[PDB]
Amino acid sequence: TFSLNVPVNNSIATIDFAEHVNGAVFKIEYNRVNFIAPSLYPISGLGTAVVFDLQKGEKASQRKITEFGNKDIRIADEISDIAADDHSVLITTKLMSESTPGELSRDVVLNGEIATGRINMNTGFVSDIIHTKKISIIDDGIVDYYVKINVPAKYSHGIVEVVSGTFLNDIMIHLVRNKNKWALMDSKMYIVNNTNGFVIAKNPDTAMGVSLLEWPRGAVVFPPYYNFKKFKNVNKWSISQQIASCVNTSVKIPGGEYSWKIRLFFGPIWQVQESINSV
Amino acid sequence: GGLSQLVAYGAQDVYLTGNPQITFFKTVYRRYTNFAIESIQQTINGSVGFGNKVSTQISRNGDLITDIVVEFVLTKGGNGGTTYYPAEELLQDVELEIGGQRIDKHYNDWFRTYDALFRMNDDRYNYRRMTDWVNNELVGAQKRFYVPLIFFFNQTPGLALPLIALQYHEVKLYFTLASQVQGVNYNGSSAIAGAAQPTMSVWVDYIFLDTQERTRFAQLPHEYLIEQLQFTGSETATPSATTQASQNIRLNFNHPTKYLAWNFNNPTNYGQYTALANIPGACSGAGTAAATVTTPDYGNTGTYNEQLAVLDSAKIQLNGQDRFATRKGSYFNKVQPYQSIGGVTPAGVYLYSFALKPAGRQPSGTCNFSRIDNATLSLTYKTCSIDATSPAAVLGNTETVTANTATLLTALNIYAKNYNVLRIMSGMGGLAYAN
Amino acid sequence: AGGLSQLVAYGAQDVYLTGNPQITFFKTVYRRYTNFAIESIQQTINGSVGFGNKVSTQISRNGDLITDIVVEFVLTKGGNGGTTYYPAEELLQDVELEIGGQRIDKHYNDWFRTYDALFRMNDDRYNYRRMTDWVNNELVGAQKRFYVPLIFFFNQTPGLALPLIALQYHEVKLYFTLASQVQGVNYNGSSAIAGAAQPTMSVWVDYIFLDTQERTRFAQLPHEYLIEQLQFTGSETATPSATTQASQNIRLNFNHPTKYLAWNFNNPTNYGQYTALANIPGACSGAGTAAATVTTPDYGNTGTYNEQLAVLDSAKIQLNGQDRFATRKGSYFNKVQPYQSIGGVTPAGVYLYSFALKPAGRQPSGTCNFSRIDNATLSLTYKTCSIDATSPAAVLGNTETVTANTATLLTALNIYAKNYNVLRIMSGMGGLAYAN
Amino acid sequence: AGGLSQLVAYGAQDVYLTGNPQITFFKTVYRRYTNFAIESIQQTINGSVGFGNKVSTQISRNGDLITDIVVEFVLTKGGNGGTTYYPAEELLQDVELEIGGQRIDKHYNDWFRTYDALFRMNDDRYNYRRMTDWVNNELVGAQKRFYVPLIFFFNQTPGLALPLIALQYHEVKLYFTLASQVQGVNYNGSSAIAGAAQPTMSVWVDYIFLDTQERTRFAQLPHEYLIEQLQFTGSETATPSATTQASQNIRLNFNHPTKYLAWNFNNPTNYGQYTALANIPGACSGAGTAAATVTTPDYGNTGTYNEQLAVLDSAKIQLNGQDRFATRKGSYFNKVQPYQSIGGVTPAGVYLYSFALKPAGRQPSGTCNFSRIDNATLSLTYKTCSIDATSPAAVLGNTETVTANTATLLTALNIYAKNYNVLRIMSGMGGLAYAN
Amino acid sequence: VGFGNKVSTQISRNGDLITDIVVEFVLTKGGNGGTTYYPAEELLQDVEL
Amino acid sequence: FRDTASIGFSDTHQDEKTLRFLKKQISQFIKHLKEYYPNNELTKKLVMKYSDVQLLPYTKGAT
Repeated sequence: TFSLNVPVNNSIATIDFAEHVNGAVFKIEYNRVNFIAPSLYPISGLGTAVVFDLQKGEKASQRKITEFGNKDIRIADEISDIAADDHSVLITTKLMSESTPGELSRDVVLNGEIATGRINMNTGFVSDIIHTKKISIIDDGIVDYYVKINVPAKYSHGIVEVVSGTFLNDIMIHLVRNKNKWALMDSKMYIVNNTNGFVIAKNPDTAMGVSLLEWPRGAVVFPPYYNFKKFKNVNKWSISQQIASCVNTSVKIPGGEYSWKIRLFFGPIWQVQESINSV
Repeated sequence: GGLSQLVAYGAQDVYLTGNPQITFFKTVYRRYTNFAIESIQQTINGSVGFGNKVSTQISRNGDLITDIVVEFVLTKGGNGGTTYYPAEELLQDVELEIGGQRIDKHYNDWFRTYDALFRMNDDRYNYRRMTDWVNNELVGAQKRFYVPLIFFFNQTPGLALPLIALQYHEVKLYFTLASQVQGVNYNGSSAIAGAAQPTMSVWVDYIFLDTQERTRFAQLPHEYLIEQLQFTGSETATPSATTQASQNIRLNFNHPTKYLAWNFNNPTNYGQYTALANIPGACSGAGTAAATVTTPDYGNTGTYNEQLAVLDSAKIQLNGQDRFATRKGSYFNKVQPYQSIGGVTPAGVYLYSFALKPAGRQPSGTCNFSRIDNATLSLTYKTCSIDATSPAAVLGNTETVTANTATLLTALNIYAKNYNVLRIMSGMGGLAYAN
Repeated sequence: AGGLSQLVAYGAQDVYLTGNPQITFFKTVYRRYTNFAIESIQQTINGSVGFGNKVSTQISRNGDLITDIVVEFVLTKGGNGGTTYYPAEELLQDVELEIGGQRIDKHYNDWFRTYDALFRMNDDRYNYRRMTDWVNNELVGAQKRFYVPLIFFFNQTPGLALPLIALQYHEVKLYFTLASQVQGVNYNGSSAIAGAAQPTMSVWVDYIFLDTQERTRFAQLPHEYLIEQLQFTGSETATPSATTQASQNIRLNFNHPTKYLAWNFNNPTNYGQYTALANIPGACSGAGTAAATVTTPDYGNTGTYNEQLAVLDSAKIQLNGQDRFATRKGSYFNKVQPYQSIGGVTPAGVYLYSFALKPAGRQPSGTCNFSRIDNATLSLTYKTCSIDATSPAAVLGNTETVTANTATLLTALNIYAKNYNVLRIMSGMGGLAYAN
Repeated sequence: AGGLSQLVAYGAQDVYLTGNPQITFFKTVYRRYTNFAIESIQQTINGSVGFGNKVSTQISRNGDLITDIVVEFVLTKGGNGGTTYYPAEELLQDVELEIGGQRIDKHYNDWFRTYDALFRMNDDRYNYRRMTDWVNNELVGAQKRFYVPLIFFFNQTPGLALPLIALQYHEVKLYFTLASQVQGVNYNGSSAIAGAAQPTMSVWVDYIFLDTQERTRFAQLPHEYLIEQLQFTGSETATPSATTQASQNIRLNFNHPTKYLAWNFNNPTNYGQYTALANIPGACSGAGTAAATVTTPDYGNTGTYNEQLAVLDSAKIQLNGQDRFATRKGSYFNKVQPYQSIGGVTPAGVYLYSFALKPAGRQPSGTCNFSRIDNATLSLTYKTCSIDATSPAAVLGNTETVTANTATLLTALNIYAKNYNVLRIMSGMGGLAYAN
Repeated sequence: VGFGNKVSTQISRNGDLITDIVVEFVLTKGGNGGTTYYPAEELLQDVEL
Repeated sequence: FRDTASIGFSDTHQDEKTLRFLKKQISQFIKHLKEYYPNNELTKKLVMKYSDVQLLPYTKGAT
């Protein structure tokens, strides 16, 4: 129930499918890169004869309403990881082909209807947003992973990735967008990388690289609205983008489907520097 | 078809359909507390009869008390046309007491004035059916009559009196039953031999509530927008001939007043607010050689021929300064009830309001006579020079003159209806202000 | 001077009325509504139209919502002045609404007459007759086009309009049964009128067309409608002649929460007669003259207000063995209950007891849940029928407990109750929520 | 027993009526209102008052808001009872309302007659008749003081009261053109009445005086009032006496969101005559006797309910060549529409078609915006005027498609459109938001 | 079906598409040769689809 | 001598336009199917219908 009071936030990224339907058994591999994809929850782990966590799934989530910037409040998750066994998540479709799985799933409220905090979050466990998981592994060892959300014309705080790396991710290297150097910075141990952080990799010996490809922004008319995206790594990996902290300029959101494209890859630092050579 | 009207949508619609707030095809009804309504008879304390005064005490059968109807059983002593509102004529004075404090009091003439002003349409016809013989019933006919009471709590559930909230206070009605009732035990001033005494009973409907609301009524303090009637009678100054008498009535009203209503009447004949005249329905035998203009054709006592009424003009003055410029009598009979009520008023009954919707209960304008030192009603009478027995003169003259028989309208009744606040708390009640 | 003289005369006793005010009503703000259009579209009747015949009409889905439905008849009068009495609704013997195979409501011709006599009032009632009767002393051979508006739960309340756009899967239709005999048109009393014309019927439905966003919302969202139903099973009276005061104990077979209990007593031969016939002007054919008879009414004046010609003496409703309210006399149900609840005038022979504060209103205001009562019985005590109907001296001047000898003709007992139910519209399918 | 045996009869089927209750009917809290006082005072009439004269009244700023306005007349009639028919409003033939140099409305006597014959109903109309006529059989020489209320947008409800307080620089005026002829006062038909007196007129205006806090906001802040307008132009039609059922396409010229179209067919020589005259009771002067003359009405009973004296057989409205609804017969517009939309009785010859659910109210309830329609047409079909008006056997004993020969005199067609506009008030200046 | 009457029909979905529609009428001539002029067409006063 | 700041010649609030002005509004709003657009755009449609002002300053000599 709004007229013209929304910004032009261009959903530059989109996801589509060209795969077939499959049921409840999945396993994706190509050129030694394996993906662990159980039916208990879509994404568990991946690698080349390594794992990066034993229990945590690579969920995405969204906070539809910000109360005051609190955490674990009104977080709608893809995976019912609290139980970690009862996959109480409605799945719309399970598409795949070898090397290229896909999924569309309906999210759930991490607290259900129960007031685990100050107030009740919702009336049901299952919420009204559909998420997308598109994975494509390429012969060069690079895998592209896309995420989508659908927000009903509201501002929110979305988390594109929630990932848990093994403790062997002590050494982190990133390129500054200004091509200053590939800085080996970890001394804060509380890592937040703003726009200037171009690409990040964690490389004790074998790297896990993350390179962002696309993220929606208001750049059609460059409005004075709030469109900020940042990386966080504080013993846990999180990619999120913020629209409004409870309110911003009292302007609403068109309500379309917004998605992100993140490029993931692995290997020794040599292969990393060659892949990210293009800047 | 109708699509063509939807297509013909324009800029002028920005004020009518833009960002809709309501629709007319999706009504949502509000849910209401569980209750039941019951009809229960109260016992009359005293001997019922003509000229006797009796009372009744309300039995606390339920949680609230709302609609009281006093029933009479009468035997008429005359033929059709000899009676005119005999049930409320008998119901002469009804006094409302709550907790030892006088709260209101209505009179038979007020019931007729109210019926003359505020009760209208089929509801007024039905009222007449409950108070009279309207089907030309002949001598000896026996009929059960119903005179609903019109106190503040009687016409709308929203002002129902919460007895559960008044467990320590007595609610009583006192009834004065008229000694002379036209066509029942007297015909004019002449007694009707063998007339039966009345039988009376009082019926009221009770409201029973469920647990949660009756508890709220019993424990919480309440205020009700109680209305009251104020009345004292006075004499008229009706002239005979060649002069239009002036009269200044010093009023004794107080509290935030909704309206003032008054009439000129013949104290001998209940509801006679006009002069008698030898025209159809205006006197006994009218139109025939037996016609007389000293006695009405009672069943048609009420008329709309204002030329038989005696008010040439009226003005209300407050503290020495006029409240409005002088209007002729037909203004108060025809325009004020039109503007305010949207009904009819019979000749001889007049209304001036301070309120825009006096028929309603939510406040719509008041004159507070509690803050006014001098309230005076100035009257100009019509000259009573027309020969009542000649229809050529009764139906053929000017606005400032009336029938010579008008000099019988010796009594003036000015009623005032106003607002007060009724307080109820911890089982007892009373008024917030009384003057 | 003037109004300023009372505005300045302000004090403490004014605060409850004008202190810290909430509204000024001299600046009324009207609420912006949803764009719609009203259209009258003719329906096609299935089956042969005729006296004593049953036809059905399925409502053509030309618009979004349905509000009123008016049945149109073309009648030729077979008699002269005063020989008919609302013949258009007598002809309309009964109507019922069926939604997908489930019946919601059933109205009968004497209900339409009761409703008109009990709930419709003032100029409206007169206009209703204009649409359903001949009222200007028209003569034999006159043709008139008659309209009988239907009164189902959606016909007179736009807020309950039938959401056809949301019944994508169900048929909505009305069944019409037309009477075999209509006084003054097909029969005069019980004697056939030779050459009488067969009235022609047409059924018209008024459609509401919605704009863009609201039509979408009505089509795709489920709906919960609060609706009205009429409950009826007919019975027979026990009207005595002389020395006996009859009493009936009619156990009611009603279900569900209702607004009121209403009844009348009918002469099966003379449609609309709810009182006795007596040699009183306007009450009988030839009344007041040597040709007067009390076996034949003056049909154009079939209805009266003289309760003296009424048959009911007293009544009460009893629930589970215990009294619902104390015994009241018959005149109480004819005049006081509707005064206290409807605000009109009810003619003699029609009786009402309400369970609601506003039974004429659409807003629920009290009820009676018959499905939770073990035994609801209506007790009817009758007047002794000892007055000689042919003698005005006895008819216009007798006691309250007696009625005319001709009251024994009111042999049909018609007890009606008006319900609440809920109409559920979900995925284009309709049905009521509560059974019984 | 009693109320408690009822009260406990509670179940699941009550969950949508009394479960989780929201309101209680037995304790009302009443809203406190801005303190005000009402005065009724005289205005100065500019110009000579009399038959055929044009005068105007300028409303003096005696107060804050203007609500009702009542125009007084004193007339003496030259005829006996039945020779007059609303003479007070016949004289008031044209009242024009001006605010800020702009025309806001114009009402005609014929409109006051149509409004009274269409929206004012019950006891309220009986009173109106006594406000504008000689009712209780007054004879030649009788004098009567009359009250003719005006019905402009601010005259019936305070909600649209006209804020002079907010019109500091624009004057508000009423123009009164008075009729040259008033039936029964200075003419009897075309025949002048010798010695007839000129009317005396006084215009009374009702002022509202507001308390200090709100009236300051009135003087300083802008306002938008959603108000009614009347749009009108007259036309001419013709109906033959025999062999042909006439049709005529009437070309309409209306603009803005419209509540309704209402119309009549008038005999210009006799004010309010919308039906044929006939030798049947009340339908012409002398009816029922040898002196009956069907060319002259029994004026005081000019209005009838007999549809067979009306000239309209059917009508349809077309918008830009599209059928707005399927053709309906004339009795639909005379009786069914006011039944559906108003709730009263419309005398024969007066017709209404509404676009609104409740045109009698002020809350907008559906409109036709003629601003996007190039050519709206009212298609009229007329009755054959072949019945000899002097023969009751044919006047009251015939078919629906034929009326009396005197119907051919109902040559004046008067189509009224009731509309919306918005009256904006700012800095002492007034005016209508859309001008058409 | 008859003189001055209005009737309708609902097309049964027996097939996939509708092409021609032919209305049959049976009439009896009440006059001599030349007294009619396309009476089946006059009778088909109108059709709405 | 008479203070009447406004003329009173149907100037101030009276919108004298031919309904073809609707095209002017469509051009400003870009989209032509405004049968339904004005229902979801109330705030902007009202702004497009309000005024602009010119003022008439004069100074007089005080005594």
